[PDB]
Amino acid sequence: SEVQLLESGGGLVQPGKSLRLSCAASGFSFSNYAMSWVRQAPGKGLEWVSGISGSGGSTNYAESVRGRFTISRDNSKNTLYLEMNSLRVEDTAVYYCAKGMSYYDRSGYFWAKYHYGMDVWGQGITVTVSS
Amino acid sequence: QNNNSEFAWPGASSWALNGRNSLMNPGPAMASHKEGEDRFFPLSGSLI
Amino acid sequence: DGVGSSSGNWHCDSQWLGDRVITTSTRTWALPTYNNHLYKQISNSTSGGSSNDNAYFGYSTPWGYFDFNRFHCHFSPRDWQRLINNNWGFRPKRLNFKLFNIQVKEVTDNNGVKTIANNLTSTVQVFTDSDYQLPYVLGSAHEGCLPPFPADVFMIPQYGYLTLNDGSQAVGRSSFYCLEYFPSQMLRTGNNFQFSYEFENVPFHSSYAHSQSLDRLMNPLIDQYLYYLSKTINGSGQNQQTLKFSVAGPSNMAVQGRNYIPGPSYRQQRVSTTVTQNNNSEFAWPGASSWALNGRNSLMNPGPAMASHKEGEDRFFPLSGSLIFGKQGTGRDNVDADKVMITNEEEIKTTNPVATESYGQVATNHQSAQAQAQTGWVQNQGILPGMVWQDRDVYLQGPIWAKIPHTDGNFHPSPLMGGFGMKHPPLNSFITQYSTGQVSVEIEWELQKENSKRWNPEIQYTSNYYKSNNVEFAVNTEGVYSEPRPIGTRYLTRNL
Amino acid sequence: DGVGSSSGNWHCDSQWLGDRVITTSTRTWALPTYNNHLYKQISNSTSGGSSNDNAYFGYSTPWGYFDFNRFHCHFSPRDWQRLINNNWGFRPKRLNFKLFNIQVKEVTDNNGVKTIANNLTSTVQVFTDSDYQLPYVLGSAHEGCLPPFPADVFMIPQYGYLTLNDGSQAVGRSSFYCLEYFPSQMLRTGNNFQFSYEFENVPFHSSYAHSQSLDRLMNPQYLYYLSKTINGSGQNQQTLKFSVAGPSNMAVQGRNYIPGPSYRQQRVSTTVTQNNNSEFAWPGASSWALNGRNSLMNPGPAMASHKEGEDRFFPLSGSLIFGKQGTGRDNVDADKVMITNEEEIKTTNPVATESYGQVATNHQSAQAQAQTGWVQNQGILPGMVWQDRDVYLQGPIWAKIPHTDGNFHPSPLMGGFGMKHPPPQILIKNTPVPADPPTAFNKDKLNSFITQYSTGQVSVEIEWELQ
Amino acid sequence: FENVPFHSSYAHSQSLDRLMNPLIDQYLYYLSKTINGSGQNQQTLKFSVAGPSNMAVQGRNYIPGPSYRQQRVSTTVTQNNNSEFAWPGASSWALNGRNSLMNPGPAMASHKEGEDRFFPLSGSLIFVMITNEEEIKTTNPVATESYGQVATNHQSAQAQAQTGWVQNQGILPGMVWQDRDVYLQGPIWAKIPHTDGNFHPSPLMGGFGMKHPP
Amino acid sequence: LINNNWGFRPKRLNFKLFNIQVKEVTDNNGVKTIANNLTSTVQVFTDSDYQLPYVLGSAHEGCLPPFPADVFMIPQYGYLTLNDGSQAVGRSSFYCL
Amino acid sequence: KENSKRWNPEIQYTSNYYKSNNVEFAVNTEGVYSEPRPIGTRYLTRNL
Amino acid sequence: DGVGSSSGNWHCDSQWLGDRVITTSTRTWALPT
Amino acid sequence: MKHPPPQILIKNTPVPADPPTAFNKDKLNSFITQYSTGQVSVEIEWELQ
Amino acid sequence: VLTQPPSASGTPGQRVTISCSGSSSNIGSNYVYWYQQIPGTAPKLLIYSNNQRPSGVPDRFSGSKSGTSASLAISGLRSEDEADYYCAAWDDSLSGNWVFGGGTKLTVLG
Repeated sequence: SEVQLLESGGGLVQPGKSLRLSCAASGFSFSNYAMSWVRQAPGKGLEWVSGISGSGGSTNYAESVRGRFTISRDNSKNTLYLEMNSLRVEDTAVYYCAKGMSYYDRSGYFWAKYHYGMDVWGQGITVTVSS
Repeated sequence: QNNNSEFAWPGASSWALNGRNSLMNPGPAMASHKEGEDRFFPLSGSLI
Repeated sequence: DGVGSSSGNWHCDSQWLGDRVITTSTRTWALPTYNNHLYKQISNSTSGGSSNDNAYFGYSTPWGYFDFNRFHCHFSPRDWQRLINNNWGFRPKRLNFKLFNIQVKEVTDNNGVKTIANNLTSTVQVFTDSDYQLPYVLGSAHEGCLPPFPADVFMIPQYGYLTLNDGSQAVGRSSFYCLEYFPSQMLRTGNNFQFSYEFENVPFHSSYAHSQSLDRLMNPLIDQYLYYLSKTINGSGQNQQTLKFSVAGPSNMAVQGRNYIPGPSYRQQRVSTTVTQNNNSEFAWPGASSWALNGRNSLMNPGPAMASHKEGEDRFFPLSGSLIFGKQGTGRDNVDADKVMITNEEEIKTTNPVATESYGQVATNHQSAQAQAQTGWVQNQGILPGMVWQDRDVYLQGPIWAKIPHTDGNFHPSPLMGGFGMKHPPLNSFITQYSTGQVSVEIEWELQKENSKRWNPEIQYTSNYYKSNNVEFAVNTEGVYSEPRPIGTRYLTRNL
Repeated sequence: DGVGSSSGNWHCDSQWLGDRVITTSTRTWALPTYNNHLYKQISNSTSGGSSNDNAYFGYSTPWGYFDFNRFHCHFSPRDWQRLINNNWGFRPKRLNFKLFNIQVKEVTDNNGVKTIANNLTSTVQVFTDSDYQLPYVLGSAHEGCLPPFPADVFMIPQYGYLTLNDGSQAVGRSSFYCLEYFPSQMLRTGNNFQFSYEFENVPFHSSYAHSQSLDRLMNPQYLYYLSKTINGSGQNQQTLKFSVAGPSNMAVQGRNYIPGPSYRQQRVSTTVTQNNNSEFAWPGASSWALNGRNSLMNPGPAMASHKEGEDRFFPLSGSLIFGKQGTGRDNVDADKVMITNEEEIKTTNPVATESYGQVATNHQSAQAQAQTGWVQNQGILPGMVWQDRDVYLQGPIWAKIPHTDGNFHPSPLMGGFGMKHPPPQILIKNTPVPADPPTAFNKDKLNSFITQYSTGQVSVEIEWELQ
Repeated sequence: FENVPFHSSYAHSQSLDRLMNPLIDQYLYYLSKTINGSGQNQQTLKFSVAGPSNMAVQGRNYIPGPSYRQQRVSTTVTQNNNSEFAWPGASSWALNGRNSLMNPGPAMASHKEGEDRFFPLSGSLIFVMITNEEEIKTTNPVATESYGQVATNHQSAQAQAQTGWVQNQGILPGMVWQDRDVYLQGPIWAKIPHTDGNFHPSPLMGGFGMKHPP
Repeated sequence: LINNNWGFRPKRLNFKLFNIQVKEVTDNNGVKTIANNLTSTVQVFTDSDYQLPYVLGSAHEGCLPPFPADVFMIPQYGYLTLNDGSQAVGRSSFYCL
Repeated sequence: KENSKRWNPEIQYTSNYYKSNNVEFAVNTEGVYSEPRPIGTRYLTRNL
Repeated sequence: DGVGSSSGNWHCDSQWLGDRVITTSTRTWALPT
Repeated sequence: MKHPPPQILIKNTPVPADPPTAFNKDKLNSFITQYSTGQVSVEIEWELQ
Repeated sequence: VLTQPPSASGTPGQRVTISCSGSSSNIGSNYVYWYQQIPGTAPKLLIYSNNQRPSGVPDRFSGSKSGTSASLAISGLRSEDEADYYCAAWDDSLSGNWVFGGGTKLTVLG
C-alpha cells in the first residue's frame, strides 16, 4: 500500500459551530490528482460531498453541503482541507478522504467526469454534531 | 456550466474569404486560460 | 603587495564544456581565535563519560580548517539538475584553491564599549597537508563546510583529532601532533595563497537506476536445457517417495539457474513512519544492528548499501541504514520525524537485497526417512563469488570524497556514506583578534554521457508546477536559504 | 552478389596448431515470422500468473536471434576429448561470424494444398548489438542454440526481454526497447553478412583435478597446539598442556589457507526410500530473496557434490542437470536426466551438503561448557582458495557480467567465462511484405501480410588458446 | 622475488571508530527515542544530531574486517571449565568429511585491551610462547568476541525487536583490516595454491604470499 | 531535446527510397495468389521548382508512423483550385503530373 | 543551448513513476503503439 | 542493379554530437494503384 | 535595442564582526556598518545627422 | 441517485448479479465504478471505467454497462465476498456530482 491518506480534525461539534478537517497524502504526486471528500452517515450509504482539481482552480460540491462547506488543498504541504461552517445534526457522519485515480497535468485540462473516480480511500474520521 | 444550446459553429470566431466563412482555427497565438484556471479552453483556440 | 590593492576577484560560476564540468565557488569566511592560542587535551571524563561506547581521548588545537567536501558547495540546484538528468556518471579530476583579501581585525573593549579596527601588520598562517601526516577529519561527515548559498558568510570550524585510548585515559601508543611543527606560509592583508591538486583515478559514480532486475535477466519466451527437482512424492500416502524432474522455463521463473546472485546483506531492524505500527518499547539502541571493536559497540550506520524497503512499502525505513538530513532550522536534539529528511536507497533493489529482509535460506540438516528437510534464515551474508551490487547514492547535501584508511587490506574501498574513496584525497596575555577573507575553490568534473536506446521517456528530476508561498531552493522573506528535499543522482536508467 | 551465384561455402573443420585451436561450425537455419511482425506486451497475467515469485513484465519481439553458447556447437566429441585429456586449460581469443546463402520462401495456402515458392526480392534484416544497448538474454542457459550435430536443421528462437514490474504491472522506470530503432543490414538472397569480434582478456578455464588436498599440503612443525585441558577425572583438574603438531595428528596443524565459501544445499538420495516421505522440492531448498521475491539458489557457489565414497547423494539445486536425448518436459524420472557432479573440486572446496565448520558460540568459564555451532553459509575470508565450476560439452561457454558498481569473482555460477563485453547479440527478422492495400487510403497500419519465412546458412569461427 | 606489498610493521595510533573530529557535529541524524516514556501507546519517532557527546551512533565510511570466533582460554587454570574442551570446543573447518582445526585462521586481535590473561584457543602462533596480536585491534575485531549484532526479525505492535550474535562474518564492502604480524621465528613466504580464485592471498600464518616463491 | 535546449531548427534533409518490390495480385476463381512482377517500374519524382500545389502544410493524415515497426499506406495526391459553388472558373488550373 | 543563470531547478518533462498496466509511449498486449499525451516544447525558462 | 541484391540498408537512430542532432528514420510502405 | 548597454551591479563586500570563540554552524548575522563612496565617469559618443 | 436493490443473496460457488439503474445524465453518459465496502472499513475499488478492474482484484468480479443500467456479476461466490456494494458514476445534472448508489448487502447463504 504505497498511497496513504490520513484524516485529522474530526470531533464532536455543537450545531452552528464550524470545524476544519485535514487529510495528509503521501506515496503519490499530490497536485496531479483531484481529491474529494465522501461522507458516510451511520447506517447509511456513501455520499459524495465535494471534490477539488489538482491545481485547486475548480471545486465541486453536493447541493446539501453547498455554501456551508469549502474545500481547499495546499499542494506544497500535500494536504486536502475541508472547512465546514454552520454545522448541523444532519452532518454526523464518518468523513473519508478519497484520492482521484486518474492522473493529469498542465498539458491537458481538468475534466470532472474522468478525474473524480477514486481508486484509494482513507480510514476516515467520525464527525458528530450534537447539542 | 456551458450554455444549453448548440454554439460550436454559431458561437465560433471566424474569418470571411470570398463570401465564405472559415473558422479561426487555431488562429493567433494566445494564452488558453488565465493562471489558476484548469477547467476552461478556447472553442477553436488550441490544436486537438 | 599592498594594503590598498585587491589580491583577487570573485569567481563563482560553472562552465559546461564537452564531457567536463568546471565549478568555481567563492565564499566569505571569518576565523576567530580558538582555545586562546592553546593546545588543550580533551577526554570523555570531562563530560562525565558514563558510557564505554562513547569513550574517547584526543587533543583540540587552535587551528581551523576549510571543508568543501559536500556537493552543494560546488553545485547549484540548477547545475545539479543539469548533471543528474543528462548523465550516467561523474567524478572529480582537478582541484584549485585560492585564499585572498585577508582582513585581520582587532577588538578593543574598554569599559562596556567595544571597537573594531584594522590591524595591518598582523599575519595569517595557512598550510595544507599533502603528505597526509595529520589525522584526516574530513571524511566523517562533519559541519563547517562552505555554505550552499553564495551570499552566506560562514565561520571556520575548529580542528581537532582523536587517538588511542583505554577508557578516558591515554595509552603509550597515543600520538601527539603539533600543527606548528609543519612548515607553513604567513600572509598579510596584501598576500594571497593558492595551490592545485590532482585527483587520483576513481571510478565514475553511477548516476542511474537499472531497468531490469537480477532475477529477470532471462528471455521470457524460451526454456532452459537444465532441469530441477519438481516433485519428491507421488501423492498422499505411505512410501510415496519419488523423484521427478521438469524443465525450468517461462512457467516457473524462480527455479531457473542464474549466473549471478544479489549483493551482500547485513540485516537492519525495520521502523515504520506510522508510530502506532511500532512496538511500545525503547528499541533505538537495544534493537540496533551494531559492530563491536575492542569491546566498544558502534552502531552499524549506514553500513552496507541495501534497498531501504520492499517495493510498495515506503513507510518503513532501516533503523540506521539511511542517511538522515535536517531541514533548515532543525533543532539539535529530539526533533520530530518531520524535522528531518530521511533518504532512501530504493533505486538499488534490482541488484541489492532489502535491508530489513533476510538474504535467503540454507539447509540446516540432512533430510532422511526419520527427518524432514529443515531450513534456516540467513540474517547476514558476506561476499560470495558471483555477487553484483550497487553502491550508495550521492546527494546534493551528501559528502563528496573520503580517505581510504591506510591498512594491509580492504574490499571495495568505496565509502559507505556515499562518494569517492581515495588513498590521497584533497606569555598568556594576547590581543583579542580575528581575521576574515575570501576563498575560491575550483574543481574540474568529468562526465559520462547517457547512451541509452530506450524508446519511451525517462524519469527526470523536475521542479513542482504548482504555486507555493516560497520558491524551492531560494530565500524566504526573512532571508533564510533552505533546501526542501534531499536530491539523489539516480534518475536515468540502464540495462542490468 | 547474385541469385545465380553462391555467397559462401560449407566450412566445418577444426584445426590444431601449437597451443592454438580453431573451430569452424556451419549449420542451416530456419527462421519463421514471429508475432505477425508485432511487439507484444507479455506479463504475469498473460500466462495466468497467480504466483508472487513468478510475476514478470516484458515484451516479445518479431525479431529472432542467433546463439552459439554451448561447447558442443563448436566441439565434436572427439575434438572435445582431445581437448580435456592433453590440456590444462583453454579460453577463446577471436570470434568470426558469417551469414550466407540466404533463402526466403512465401507460403500460399488456399483450401489446404499449400505451396512454397522462392520470393527473390525479399530481404532479411540483421544487425549486431555491439554497444550492448539491448537486454542480453544469452547468459541464461537457453534452448535454441545450434545443434551438436552438423546435419541437423534448427529453428531460430524468438527474442524477448523482461523489465521491471510490481506484480504483473509496470513501474514507470520500466524500459521499452524497439529493435527496429537500431541501424541494421538488409540482405536479399544474394547478399551476405559477416563481422569479427575480439574476446577480452579472461583467465584460462582450469580443466584439471588437484592431486593434493588443501589440508594435506604438509610434509609428513615448530608450532604448538593445546592438547589437554584437564589431567583426568575428578574435581579442579583444569590445566593447560601443549604438544607439537606433527605427522601423528594432522588435523591440528597450522595452515596458511582455508577452503572457499559455502552455502549449504539439501542432500537428496537416488534411492527414494532413504528420502523423507514429504514434498520438500521447494520448501527444503536454498533460495535468495530480492525485492520480496524468492529465487532458488541454483547452481550457486561451486562446491563438491558429495564426500568421498558417496555416490547416491546429490545436492538439491547445487548441480547442473542435463536431459537425455528425447527427454519429456514434465515430471520425468531420474534415469531420464543426467545429474552432473563436481567431485574433482572437493580438494579445495567444502561439500555442498555439509557445514563449512564450527565456531565458538560463547565464553567458557567454571560455570559454562565450551559451546559451538554449525556454520551453514560462509562468506569470503582472507586466505580462502577455491575452484570454479567445471565446463561440460553440453554446458554454456560464456556469460555477461552485469553492469554494476561492484562485483566479486565475476566468473558465472553456471560455469564458463564471465565478460563485461561478451560476444554481441545477433538479431534477425524477416522484412514484412504486406498484402494488397485497400486502394482507398487508410491511416491504420497494415495488418495483412504474406505468409513468409527465410532460411540460410550460419558459420561461426572461434579461436582458442591452450595451456 | 615477484612484486608483493610491503609487510606493514606498525601499529595504528587511531582506531577505526574514532576517526572523527571530536569538536564538530555531523550533519547526519540518528534515531534517539522510539517512545515518549513509560505507559501505553507511547510510540514516537525522535531524531538527534550525531555529535561529540554520542560517538557510537555517528555514520562511518568503513567497518572492521572479518571475524571467525575462537574459543577463549584463561591462563589462570581454575577459571577454565573443568572438562576436556581442547578439540571438541575448538573452531574447525571440515573438508571432504575430515575436520581440521582452524589454526590460526583470520587475523584478529587476541584479546580486548586490558585483558592479558586470556588467549584465543587456536588463534595464536605458539612456539611455550603464545603470541598475541594486540596491535591489530584498531581495525580488527577481537578473536574471542562476536562481530556484532543483526536484527533477527521484524518488530510490530505485537513483536518486540530481536537481535542475534554474529559469530562469523564474511567480507562486506567497506571492511578494512590488518594482516598478521611477522616474527623473528615466523615464516617469511608462502606459496599461493594454483586455483581458479582466491581472496587476499596473504597467508594466514604471516608473511608474503607468492605464486612463484623460492 | 525539450529539456536541454532553448531552441532548434532543421538544417539538412536526406530522403532515400529503395528495396523496391512489385507484387502482382492474381485472383483466380475467388482465391487470390500474390507473385512478383520483376519487370514492373515505379515512377517517382520531386517538385523542386514548386510548380505543383503544396498540400503538405494543412496538417493532413497519412504521414510516417511514430513507431518504427509500423507499415504505413501512402496517401493519395489530390489538390483543389478556384471554384464557384461546385462549378469551375476560367482561371482554374489543371495539372497532369 | 541553455545558458541560464537561474539558481533554482527548472521544470522538466518526466515519465511519472507509479505502477500501471502499461508504460507510456509503448505497445500494449495486442501490439498497438499509442501516445498517451501531447508533449509541448516549453519547459526551460528565460528572462523577458 | 540486381534482382537478388538489396538496394539499401536499414538506418534508424539519433546521434547527438555537439550543437547538432541528426535523426534517421526508416519505415516500410505500400503504394496501391 | 536587443543588446542595450549592460547593467552595472555594485555592492559592498560584507565585513563580519567578531565571531564567537566556540564554533556555530549558523551563518554570521553580525556585520560592521559600512558604506563606500567614489567617482563614476561615463563617456558616450553621439553621431549627428 | 443510482438505484440498487437493498440486498442480494448467493450460495458459495454460484454467480450473483448486483445492478444499478440510472438516468441518462449519470449511468447513460458516464463511466460506472464499483466499490466494495465491509463495515468498519474504508471502501475498496472493484471495477472502474465500466468493465475494467484494478490490480489486486480477483478475476471473478466482472462489471458491465448497457444503456442506463450497470450490472456487477460475481462468479465463484465466497464467504469473503459478502459485504455491501456501492455503485458510482459521475452525474452531469444538478451542477456536476459524483453519485453513489444506495448500496447492496450481499449475503452468502449456507
